[PDB]
Amino acid sequence: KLSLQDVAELIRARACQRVVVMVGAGISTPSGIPDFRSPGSGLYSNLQQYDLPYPEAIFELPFFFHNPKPFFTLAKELYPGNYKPNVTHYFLRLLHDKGLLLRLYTQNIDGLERVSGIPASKLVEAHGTFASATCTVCQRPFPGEDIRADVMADRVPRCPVCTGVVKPDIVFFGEPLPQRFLLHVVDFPMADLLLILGTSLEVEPFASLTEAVRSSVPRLLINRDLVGPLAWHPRSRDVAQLGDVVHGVESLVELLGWTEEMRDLVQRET
Ligand SMILES: NC(=O)c1ccc[n+]([C@@H]2O[C@H](COP(=O)([O-])OP(=O)(O)OC[C@H]3O[C@@H](n4cnc5c(N)ncnc54)[C@H](O)[C@@H]3O)[C@@H](O)[C@H]2O)c1
Ligand SMILES: NC(=O)[C@H]1CCCc2c1[nH]c1ccc(Cl)cc21
Ligand SMILES: [Cl-]
Ligand code: NA
Ligand SMILES: [Zn+2]
Repeated sequence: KLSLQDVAELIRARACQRVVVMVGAGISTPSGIPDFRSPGSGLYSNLQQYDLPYPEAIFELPFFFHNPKPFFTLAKELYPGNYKPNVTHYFLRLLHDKGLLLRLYTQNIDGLERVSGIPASKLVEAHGTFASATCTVCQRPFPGEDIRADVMADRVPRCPVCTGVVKPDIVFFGEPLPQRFLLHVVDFPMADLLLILGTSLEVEPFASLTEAVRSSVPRLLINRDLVGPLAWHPRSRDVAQLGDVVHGVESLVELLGWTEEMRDLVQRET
């Protein structure tokens, strides 16, 4: 059984030099963006105002074509620009500064990973981004910023060529995975450490990427709960730090001896 302390030692020793990271919506709850499924505050449990057939419909395409307003209203509330990265993001940014980060796979659309200053080449935005948009009819692409004013003004963005609804390049249920997701085949066999933070590991194939690392590779889960292959297909070098993601990240940072470097980092960036 490995401990959090053993992981920290591996990193300090550079026995782990190619960290791959998987994150989800739990890493952004501390920044004021709800996750999908936590009781009370989870997105799926507060969508009454939108009078949907069921909660998941607000991120499905066929509902979107029937009525795009509910999604765009929610998207106004979620639109990037003023939310800030938290310590979870800055710790990942610190892995990259210290040359330890192979790749950061994210399910979030909030953009906070980039905002924390991790360069785009190290990121795989597995569920897309607000940075670009696409006409849902004629497939003409647009910079995402060209729909921001419409969104902020409660209007449905329309294509100036064809008048079709223009949608940010967020991956809706059952839409195609983006092309950068295809990097998983190259990254996962090279990982020598896997960190998973703030995700329920419910969606496939994303969740399965946890099994795609070599079985000798330690998998460290920082999350409220024990989830996915860490719960159902455990391996002998798995470590779980359960509880608040920020407290978990801080504990790790302390064992690593990075407390003052983080403080200094979070100061400069903020
Ligand atoms: N393209 C897609 O697959 C698509 C499209 C639309 C929606 N979704 C949604 O994506 C979801 C999967 O996303 P996810 O894993 O990013 O989010 P989630 O909300 O399913 O999981 C969040 C995890 O973080 C934990 N958590 C939340 N805040 C935390 C905190 N402060 N500290 C510690 N733990 C915390 C929760 O317990 C949970 O395990 C699916 O359930 C689906 O509804 C996916
Ligand atoms: N923090 C996030 O970015 C999360 C939580 C806010 C809504 C959201 C997130 N991920 C998503 C993936 C796809 C779609 Cl359609 C929406 C989301
Ligand atoms: Cl599983
Ligand atoms: Na799986
Ligand atoms: Zn068009």
